[PDB]
Amino acid sequence: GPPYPTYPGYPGYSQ
Amino acid sequence: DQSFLWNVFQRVDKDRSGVISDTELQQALSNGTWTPFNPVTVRSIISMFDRENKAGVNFSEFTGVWKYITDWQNVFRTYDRDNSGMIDKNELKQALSGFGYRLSDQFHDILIRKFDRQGRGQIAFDDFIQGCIVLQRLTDIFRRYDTDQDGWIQVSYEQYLSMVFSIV
Ligand code: NA
Ligand SMILES: [Zn+2]
Ligand SMILES: [Zn+2]
Ligand SMILES: [Zn+2]
Ligand SMILES: [Zn+2]
Repeated sequence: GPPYPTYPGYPGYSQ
Repeated sequence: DQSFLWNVFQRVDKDRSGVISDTELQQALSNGTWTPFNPVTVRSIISMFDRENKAGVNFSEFTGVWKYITDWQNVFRTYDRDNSGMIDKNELKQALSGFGYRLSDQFHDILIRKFDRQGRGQIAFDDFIQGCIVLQRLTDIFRRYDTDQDGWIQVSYEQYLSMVFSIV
């Protein structure tokens, strides 16, 4: 997949 | 444990305004050294959690703040495996990789140079949050164009300019 997170791999990915 | 957090809030909210400002939050934070917590990092954390555009956090928003800082202290410790109280080049590589970024070895050098305010080629807690927030921001810009999510974009000149105008 991408060379970057696409799901919450560090705090707060959804913020 | 909102009860604990409320006591924390009150102690941090020095002027008793009911809102925690940037300068109040900074005094409450430690980067492990004797330098004030990076004020840019402080302002980004306030921006991320303030929902009312008031340059501050109220109690409810502070609960987000407390959780976020705490989640980062835990990650910073998880990856500082040699207990220096700073993250090193190799530790940064393990961290970012652990986060799910795939990045060349020499790029990690650019990251250190850009974010290490201490100047020893090691990243303090406050600078580590900062660099991770910039990466996060920059990646959000990128993934708006990386349509098939393969880490390549093709952009026009005008798309590029507005990309950069929304960073700098
Ligand atoms: Na692409
Ligand atoms: Zn206040
Ligand atoms: Zn270390
Ligand atoms: Zn080390
Ligand atoms: Zn493609």
